[PDB]
Amino acid sequence: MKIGIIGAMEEEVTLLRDKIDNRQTITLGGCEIYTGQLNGTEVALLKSGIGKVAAALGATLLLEHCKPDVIINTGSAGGLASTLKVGDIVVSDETRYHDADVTAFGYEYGQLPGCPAGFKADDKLIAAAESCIRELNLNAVRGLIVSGDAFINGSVGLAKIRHNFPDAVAVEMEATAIAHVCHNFNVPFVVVRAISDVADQQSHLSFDEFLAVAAKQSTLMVETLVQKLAH
Amino acid sequence: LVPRGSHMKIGIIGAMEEEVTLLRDKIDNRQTITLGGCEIYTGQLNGTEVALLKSGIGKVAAALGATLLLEHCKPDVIINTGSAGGLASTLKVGDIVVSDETRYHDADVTAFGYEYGQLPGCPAGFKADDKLIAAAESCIRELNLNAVRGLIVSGDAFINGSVGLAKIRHNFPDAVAVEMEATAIAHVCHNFNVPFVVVRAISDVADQQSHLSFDEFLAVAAKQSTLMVETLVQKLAHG
Ligand SMILES: Nc1ncnc2c(CN3C[C@H](CSCCOCCO)[C@@H](O)C3)c[nH]c12
Ligand SMILES: Nc1ncnc2c(CN3C[C@H](CSCCOCCO)[C@@H](O)C3)c[nH]c12
Repeated sequence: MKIGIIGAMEEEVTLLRDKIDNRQTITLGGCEIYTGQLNGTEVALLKSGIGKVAAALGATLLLEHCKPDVIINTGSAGGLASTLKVGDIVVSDETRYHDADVTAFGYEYGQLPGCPAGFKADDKLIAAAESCIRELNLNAVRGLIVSGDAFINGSVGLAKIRHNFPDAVAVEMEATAIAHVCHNFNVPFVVVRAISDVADQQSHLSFDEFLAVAAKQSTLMVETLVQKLAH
Repeated sequence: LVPRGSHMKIGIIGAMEEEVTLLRDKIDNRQTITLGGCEIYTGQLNGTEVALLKSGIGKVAAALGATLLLEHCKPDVIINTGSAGGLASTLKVGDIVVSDETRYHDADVTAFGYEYGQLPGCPAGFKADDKLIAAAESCIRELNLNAVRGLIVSGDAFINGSVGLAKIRHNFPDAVAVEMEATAIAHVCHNFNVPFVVVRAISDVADQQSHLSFDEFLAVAAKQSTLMVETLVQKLAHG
């Protein structure tokens, strides 16, 4: 069993990286991949950099070089669901691009030609993540997570998402891209992220203040999930 | 340009069947591999080793495709071919556009001070390789085609007039064309330090008629971009 884990930023992967035993590092395509064992379980941890293309590049490299059985996307997120506070957990049941528009040719809003309109997360990974949430006593919401190449900061950017995707529970910049690569390679995928801000006009300030907390809570989740999936 | 292996190997990327089909047909001793939803066709085009990839549409599809092409085929350079929406007023359907630079028109991390279109960790724009631009300009002249060289912008939207077009023109007044893949491939190429250029042809002018124009003139754009790419591959490999 080899678990793939992808995060965008140094702050989002640094805690997991430290826990890796027999840590070997691969540097390529502007990405770093840390391989070794996390509490006995073989893992490959990718630091991808930010945005859709960075994530797609990273995911493709991870899949080709390390051949993980599943991928977990971790990190921060902007919370959309009203019951989410900073530090709470979001789990994807589905991912969609909020910034894709080929509606001129009759595709669904968010849907790219040749792709499904959304990417369903793996049911077994979701069930496992829910068990982790219960074990860790955390507040969490499971639902649609939407991705774009924008940091959402209130105003019209936020309103447009809430309008087009009223059931979206969180927004970020990589998950859907990773879900797309995984789809094309038939690899099970789940997003397990923690809230750093609520994507409003103070989101940049909240992000700066609470990125560390979001990394700590998503790390707790991911460490627990790795262990549950090994068994 | 110095070949990495024995001889020069040219990577070519197109999104759509219509954009790659003419080039594919010209490849000698062609072999096909399928992976990650992408098809790669390898062989010789007029004696020059090429690897042609059909990526599918949009930023992620192109990024995944470009990564696979680099990893599996190790090309010395990449040319992105296909159609585009023309923004410069002098462009007509069939005309050529060459990138001197690419930017994302839909990337916005301005809340943290980044330039509009710039993603953190990237330059605000990706400059295309000078040698590839110069060879493309030489081909344009020899074939006596009308062409514009400039900023090409990419995003995950098909531009069709109204506010979508107005926003691009406002944010990128120097942009000469718009499409959905080129900047993604440039970004991948940047990270791997591989020379890149866009050589596309105009299918529409991204206005309220662009869906109708695109459908009628996709074939013409494929034809002219193919003509350019074929000519460029020859120029790159043989002086
Ligand atoms: N409000 C928000 N909008 C979009 N994405 C996010 C996120 C998730 N990610 C965090 C990060 C925000 S952009 C980085 C800003 O820091 C620049 C220093 O590198 C991207 O990888 C997306 C948290 N809040 C968000
Ligand atoms: N007006 C435009 N906006 C964005 N991109 C393009 C392009 C470039 N490509 C053409 C293609 C259009 S989206 C697929 C539409 O399929 C309709 C089937 O004929 C994308 O790969 C981008 C030409 N005109 C454009």
